[PDB]
Amino acid sequence: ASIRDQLHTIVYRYPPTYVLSSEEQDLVWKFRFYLSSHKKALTKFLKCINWKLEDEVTQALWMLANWAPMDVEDALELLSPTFTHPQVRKYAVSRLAQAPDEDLLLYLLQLVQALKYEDPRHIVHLHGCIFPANLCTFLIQRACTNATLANYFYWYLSIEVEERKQDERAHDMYAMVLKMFLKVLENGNFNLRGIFYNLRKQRRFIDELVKLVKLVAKEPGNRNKKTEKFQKLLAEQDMFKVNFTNFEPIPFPLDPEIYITKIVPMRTSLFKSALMPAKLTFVTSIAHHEYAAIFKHGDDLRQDQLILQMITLMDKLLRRENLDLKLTPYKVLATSSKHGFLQYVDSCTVAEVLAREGNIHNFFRKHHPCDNGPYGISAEVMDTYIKSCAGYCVITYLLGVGDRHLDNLLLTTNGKLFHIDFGYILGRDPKPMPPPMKLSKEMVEAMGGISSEHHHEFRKQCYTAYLHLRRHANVMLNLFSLMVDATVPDIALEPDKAVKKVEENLQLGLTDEEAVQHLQSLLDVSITAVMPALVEQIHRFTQYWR
Amino acid sequence: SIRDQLHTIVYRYPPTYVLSSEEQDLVWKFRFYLSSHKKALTKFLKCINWKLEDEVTQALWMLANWAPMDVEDALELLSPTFTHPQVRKYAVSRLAQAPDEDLLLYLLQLVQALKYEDPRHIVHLHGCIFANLCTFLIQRACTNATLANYFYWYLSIEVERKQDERAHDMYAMVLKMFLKVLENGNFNLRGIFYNLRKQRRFIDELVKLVKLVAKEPGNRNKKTEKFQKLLAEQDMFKVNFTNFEPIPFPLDPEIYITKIVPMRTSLFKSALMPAKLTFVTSIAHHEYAAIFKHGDDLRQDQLILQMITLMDKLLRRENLDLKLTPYKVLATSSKHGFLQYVDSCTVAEVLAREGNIHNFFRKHHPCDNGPYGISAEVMDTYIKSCAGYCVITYLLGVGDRHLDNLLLTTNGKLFHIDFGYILGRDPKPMPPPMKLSKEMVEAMGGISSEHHHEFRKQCYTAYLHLRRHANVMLNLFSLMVDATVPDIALEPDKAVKKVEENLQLGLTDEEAVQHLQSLLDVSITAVMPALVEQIHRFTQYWRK
Ligand SMILES: COc1ccc2c(nc(NC(=O)c3cccnc3)[n+]3cc[nH]c23)c1OC
Ligand SMILES: COc1ccc2c(nc(NC(=O)c3cccnc3)[n+]3cc[nH]c23)c1OC
Repeated sequence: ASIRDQLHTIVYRYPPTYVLSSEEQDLVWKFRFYLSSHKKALTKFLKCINWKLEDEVTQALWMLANWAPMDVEDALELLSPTFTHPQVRKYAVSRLAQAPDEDLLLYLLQLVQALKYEDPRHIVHLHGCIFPANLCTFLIQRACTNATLANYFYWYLSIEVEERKQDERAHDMYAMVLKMFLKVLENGNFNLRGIFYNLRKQRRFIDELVKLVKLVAKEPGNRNKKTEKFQKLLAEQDMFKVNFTNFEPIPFPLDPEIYITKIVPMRTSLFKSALMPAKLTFVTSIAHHEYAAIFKHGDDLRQDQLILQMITLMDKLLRRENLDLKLTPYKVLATSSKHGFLQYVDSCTVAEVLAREGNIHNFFRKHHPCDNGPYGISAEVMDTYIKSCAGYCVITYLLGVGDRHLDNLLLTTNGKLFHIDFGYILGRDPKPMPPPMKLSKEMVEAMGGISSEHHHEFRKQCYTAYLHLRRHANVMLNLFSLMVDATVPDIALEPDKAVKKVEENLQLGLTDEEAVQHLQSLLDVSITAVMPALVEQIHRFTQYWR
Repeated sequence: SIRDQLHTIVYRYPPTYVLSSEEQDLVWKFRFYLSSHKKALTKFLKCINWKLEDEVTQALWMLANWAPMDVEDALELLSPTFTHPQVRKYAVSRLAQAPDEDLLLYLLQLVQALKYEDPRHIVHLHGCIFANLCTFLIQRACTNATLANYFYWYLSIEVERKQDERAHDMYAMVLKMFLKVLENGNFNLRGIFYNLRKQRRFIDELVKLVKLVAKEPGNRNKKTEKFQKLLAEQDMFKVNFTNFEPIPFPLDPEIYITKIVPMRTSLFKSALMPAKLTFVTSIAHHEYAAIFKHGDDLRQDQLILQMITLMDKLLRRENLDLKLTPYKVLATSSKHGFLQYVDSCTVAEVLAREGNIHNFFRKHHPCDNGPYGISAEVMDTYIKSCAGYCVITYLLGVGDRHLDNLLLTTNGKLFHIDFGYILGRDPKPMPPPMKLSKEMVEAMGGISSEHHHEFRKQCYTAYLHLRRHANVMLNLFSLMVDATVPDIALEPDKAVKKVEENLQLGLTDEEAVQHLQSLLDVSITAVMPALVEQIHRFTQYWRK
């Protein structure tokens, strides 16, 4: 029938972590031979066969070789811990190889995590080959071809390697992977050797930077005294193995593409933030262009990088759809945990804006005034602000960010708001009862209250964003499937529910009409609870029945 | 082409529109051709009379040829907007085709519509007694006996500003003529006429007696005992109340009445006090109970009941039996009427009597396996009745709801009793947009309940259906502009405009549903004490 396939389009193309396929498995088994439709299909057939019969393997493997080729994102799942079979894993690696480098970088964090799942004997056989395509040989081969990839690959492995349970099994494995990668570069040729020297430079440079930060932390003083001490140390030359006011050009670790040269001491500040991170500036190799970054000594950033990848990727997904909310997905890396960098975007924390200029409208109006509309605020600015908001409420909801407040959100003079400091993930909040959506009175007034052409514009935008994201779920879920054993604090409290929790937020059961209605619901409770008048109005309604 | 869809939007959607005034006369080129469908016609007419001498002759040829009319268009054409005598003739030829039952519903508005010109038609007929509109109403009035009844009483309230004086004059001509055509008739007319006389004589007699129960001061009990002896004592009024000749009940013509029963009459708790009397039906010593109220003009309430009745019919033709109860109401004159009475307890009553609503349903219809010890279908009739009434209340902007206002039957239907406040008007400062007792929602089993989800689902679909049949209601209300209902009178112009916002026709259906959900959410949390406490904690969050 058509009803026969109608049952199948639902299964071929709905969730990638459902067990649900039970009797259904056999239905696919037979139509499978006739219609190996698309890449989407292959992921589903694989799930049922391998483990139970020794012979099934032979028939399915032949199907896979002929099958319409899997998409890189669907391929990720195969590297998951659920699929053991050595033959299918090789296939996934072949899919990755076909993908362009830009795509490889997004996932790289996941792939590094993926190493655990891939079998130990593959890692040791290679070690034997060097010292006295399987995935891991592959990651190294590619890391070497392209300099930026080498940089990221190195920094991810390095966080893993530094110093119990399963931790010994994985630390030992990663330690080994890194040693092999460094030995391949030391040996390679000009280009490979060249990569090796630049890493050496990055590594040496940070240690000196870290040494310096540690001296600043010791000397006692309020922030201002501490920052003055910081300015002086950088400008002290030959106190340090690297001399800051000038050095030899180093590929910035945060961005390999840009070299640095010097740092400018006067331009460096420290943040109000309770862990006291520097801003730094550098000049860089071309026409003394500034760059700044932050550099943070007190926390581990691994969790923050994961979320930023999550935001970075989501923005890409919507931009492909031609939905562009002006989100800022700033670069994080951590170095070895407890330090890291972050890209700095010029912005102002919301609370700063409110203390310094009465309300948000005044602030845009100051930077971008246009008498006519909408608020004497240049039209675009308003629009970009509306869009940035929609983008974040939906993105925050899916990732269950919590512990948001005025210190945590910022504005820009263009308009965008963005978030920062995702210390609390997947519904952990220090307060007993978060609102489902995280908006502020200050922010809603920015839109003009409930009927604004503008507020209506915002809700509409969230709905379309939510719907678009629901569609691209498979990619996000597999990426989380791969962070099970991640060593992100928020994930570790219950790793099993890590992926289960994002699925619930995604609300994949419901129809589109239903999904919007459900989301619509969350915004409303949150906005009513935020607005002073809306609560007065509800008290009045309670009063009506007396 | 692509104009094919944009065409169908002006056919199926817009109900009364300025929209595209330059575009009014541009649909014209492709208009001669797609005259093929019925609804098109109503829109066709809105544009052509706007210019002087010439379109006129060509458009009727278009009109006479046009795919024929649904009755609803016709309501639009009787209205004060379309002035042309042919189109009004046309509208009447449409009415002619409608079955009597339909004329019954629209009948109330039709009496009103006659209020629009031409006066010349009525004075010509006056010169003619001593199918234009009035002539039509009369002639059909005589055709049907139940119909004739309603017509008469509707006119009689109206004859009982400086332009309330001019139409009143017109109304008297129309009533008197009707009565004159009745005397002159063949047997059956005179039979109806005679009946109308009997009815009046009787009403005036009950009125004087009723006047004599209020004239006496004292306790509520003293006035009811007085009421029993007044009806008991034969022949002090020329109509004898413990027995008289078979009369067709004025409120409901089909039932015949012999007498009242005095021991059965009781008097209600309200400050201005309504009586509940039993009557006997001419047939089978069956009884019919009703209420007779002495205080106010009931024209407002009857309008709402027409509306309820109308809405139920549409939904039932949709096979949503929402289990509405639309009891019959008639105003005899301003300050007296009859209301069908339906056995029921008022919610507040049900609550003193039983802790909560389930106990009540549980006592009358218990089943051990039925959801909350009740027959599954009793709970269902309840959910559905609730749903209907939240939607209907909403479109109609009924305010003043409280627990003496909402009655409940032993069977489960919920219904609203009293309609002093319409189209938003409410004594209280802020109405909730939807009216739900805490007690009503606990009766569902809380926001948690499955039944509660069925409740909500029912409201959206009810709402969606009624939206589809907007045209019918909007025309009916357009004819109620100069109505004499207190709440249209305050803002006559804006009155019709208010129902039209409730329908929210601007919105596509996903949007419409959404909007409605919103109203329900507000109103429900407001009532629940735990949902409020939760809004409280969220408020607490940003604060710090
Ligand atoms: C004026 O204050 C800030 C301006 C820009 C900032 C900004 N902070 C940023 N990052 C953070 O301070 C941060 C802390 C902890 C974990 N993740 C991020 N950050 C990342 C990209 N742009 C910015 C400012 O401090 C409130
Ligand atoms: C328990 O008290 C009542 C039970 C049934 C009643 C009922 N009252 C009804 N009508 C009225 O009381 C009424 C007053 C003013 C305007 N419209 C209706 N009414 C309309 C149809 N069924 C019923 C009861 O009194 C509170």
